[PDB]
Amino acid sequence: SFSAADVYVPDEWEVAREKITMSRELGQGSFGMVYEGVAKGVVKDEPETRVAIKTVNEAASMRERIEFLNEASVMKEFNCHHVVRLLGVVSQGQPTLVIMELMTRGDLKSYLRSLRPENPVLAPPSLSKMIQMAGEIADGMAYLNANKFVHRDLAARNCMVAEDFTVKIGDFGMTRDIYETDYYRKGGKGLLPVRWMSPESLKDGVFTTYSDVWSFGVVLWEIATLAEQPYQGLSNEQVLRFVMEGGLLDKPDNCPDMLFELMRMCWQYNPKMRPSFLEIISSIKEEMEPGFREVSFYYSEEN
Ligand SMILES: O=C1NC(=O)c2ccc(Br)cc2/C1=C/Nc1ccc(CN2CCCC2)cc1
Repeated sequence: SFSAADVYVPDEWEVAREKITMSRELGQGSFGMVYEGVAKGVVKDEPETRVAIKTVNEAASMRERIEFLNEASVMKEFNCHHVVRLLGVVSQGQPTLVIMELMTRGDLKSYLRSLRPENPVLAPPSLSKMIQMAGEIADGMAYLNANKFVHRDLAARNCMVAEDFTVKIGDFGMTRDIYETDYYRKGGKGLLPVRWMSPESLKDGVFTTYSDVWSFGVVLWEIATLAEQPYQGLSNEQVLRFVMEGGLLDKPDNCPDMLFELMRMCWQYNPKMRPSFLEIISSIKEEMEPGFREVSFYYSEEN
């Protein structure tokens, strides 16, 4: 029958329900369960594609379904190798489906934790692997900022790891369009976690590409800690005061000197003294693996 999915998503993003088969639960998303599946005929030149399936049930408020659909509309536009791709929507039935790119190794945070010595194919990353993760994440962020978007929520848990270990930005629920103004000021109650927020965001609810760079600094820290909680030993309220007044995370034990210096540049108190993601990628480009030049935003005509 007739519902929000008939109205809020263009019919040319539509994909037939019978081209979709669901296989198992992947995890809880922000609107419903996420599943793994196979899509017959949704990717270019590929007969079948393994996919992630997001659902919203018939028994979900119209309000949340509209939010689900709007959130999909935003992602529609993002086509970058380091951003998880939206492949289409199944609107003509129930439950409503959004078909995503499958990232077989899940979210970066719990992937990093799985690397801790406490699977023959899982070992703590070398400096070289960490640089790769860094450039790939920075690339996807360069891409966003270039299309005049602020993520507002960069963190390991919001990145995903592919089968070949490629890392991509994977959650966009909090992104804001900053064409024209170059900042987003939060009016009222916000739900972003304090331990990933810039000093200026904490103080005035201001968000820019600079505050995204701050968060990037924090995910570097997560990579170097195999995903420990930032500012452990402080409560959320103590993090707010610590970070707002210029406090910084300590260099992780055994952390490559290079990585920590990069964090320090990201954690400049004055947002304007931070590097851009383009500058970050530029400083480590010769350490990226060969395939980067053919797939990144960095070496694209867009850039
Ligand atoms: O692949 C995925 N793509 C998405 O767009 C997505 C969006 C929201 C949510 Br919640 C999940 C996904 C998604 C998830 N992939 C995903 C893949 C595997 C697993 C389970 N394994 C256990 C240890 C290694 C991994 C969990 C999540």
